[PDB]
Amino acid sequence: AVTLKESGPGILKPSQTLSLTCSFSGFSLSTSGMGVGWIRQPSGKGLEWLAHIWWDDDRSYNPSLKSQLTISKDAARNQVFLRITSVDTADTATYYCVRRAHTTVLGDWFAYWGQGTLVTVSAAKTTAPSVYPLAPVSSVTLGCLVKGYFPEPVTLTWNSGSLSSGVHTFPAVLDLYTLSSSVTVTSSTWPSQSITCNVAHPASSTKVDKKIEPR
Amino acid sequence: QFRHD
Amino acid sequence: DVLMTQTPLSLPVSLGDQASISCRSSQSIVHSNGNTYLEWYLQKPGQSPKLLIYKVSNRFSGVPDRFSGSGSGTDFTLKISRVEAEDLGVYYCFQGSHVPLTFGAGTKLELKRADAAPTVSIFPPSSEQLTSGGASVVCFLNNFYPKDINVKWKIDGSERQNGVLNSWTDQDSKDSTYSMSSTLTLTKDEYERHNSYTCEATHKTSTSPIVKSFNRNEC
Repeated sequence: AVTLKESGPGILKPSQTLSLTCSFSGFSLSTSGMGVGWIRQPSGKGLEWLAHIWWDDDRSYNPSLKSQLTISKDAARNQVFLRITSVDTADTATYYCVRRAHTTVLGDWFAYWGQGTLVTVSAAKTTAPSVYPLAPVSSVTLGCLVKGYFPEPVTLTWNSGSLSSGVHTFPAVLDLYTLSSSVTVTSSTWPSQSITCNVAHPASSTKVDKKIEPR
Repeated sequence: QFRHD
Repeated sequence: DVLMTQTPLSLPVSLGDQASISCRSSQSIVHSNGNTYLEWYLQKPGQSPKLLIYKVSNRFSGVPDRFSGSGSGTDFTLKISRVEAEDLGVYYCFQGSHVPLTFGAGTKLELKRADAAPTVSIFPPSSEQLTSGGASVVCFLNNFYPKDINVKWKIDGSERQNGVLNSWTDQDSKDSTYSMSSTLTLTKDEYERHNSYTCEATHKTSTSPIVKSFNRNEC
């Protein structure tokens, strides 16, 4: 039974050295023809091969990153490692450990992939968000802007979760995150009944309830 | 010339 | 590097439809050993990529026979004979013959539905933000189809290219639409130096742009 489990530091700052570990079972890297490598995916982007290492200590690297990459192994412990020096926000990604043999019998394909370890690179210290209510200038749309926080995640509900239909909560974007949420209600609902954006940022122990006032 | 027998 | 070009990058289908994705390489994928290491991967949302096909046309163990791969040289195709719901996600072609190993950019298999015009709403900076030297202007463009859309910010006629952050939701599982948020962030100083703020969206559903605006001084 083949397993692949990656581990990394979760968060790291630019210029720092990323060390990743893949721990595997159900096959040996000392087996003739066996290899293990790493592929990464910057969140919401595509897939980028990084490095591969063979049973016999031979290694292959992506030339774009050659000066930053070192792949190594401890075959007795069932571990492969990748080192990436001088990381930058551009190296923010999910990193996957993959098996690939150079012989047809052992499997010349990426059949087995780990679940992946998320790596975020930013200079940011834990920073609470600012939470801003968004009032309009048959249905009416209200909004909430959650601005300048680190790290992820934040949770956002409307009326403590009571108002759940008609919500669009957008994926966060960037050294700090910003997120937004819209809610659409019938015109007679608001401003007669109160509507409140509830935002939590666990990392900074932040909890904010921001009521949407008409202007 | 990636490794393949 | 060997560039792997997928066509299309987005492919609307209804369940039951036949579906084809082309992958073209910038050089030959045939290894000196005579094998063509062309592979197709499927990544379903929130999951790691899954091997579907290796060496052009070999289906991996457990893969449904509705998937087939064909081609040779620099020209390859994945076909799904009848698309099922479990098949939706992002398909990558991959060549394992030349260093660096390279993937195509991804082809998103998505669901077809009727065209739908965005519902557009614009929002000024809050008092709370202004109290802090910042001024963000937000525009939501909600429940539209198809996904292609341009959003332009205009300030007193000028077109604003700098300072815009955009975010998209994935296709809605229930109504099959997309939504988009655009935020224009300015210094409070620059916000107070101008009066007319416009979020302008161009979409297939209208010949003329959808224009939502406000004047700061009336807020």
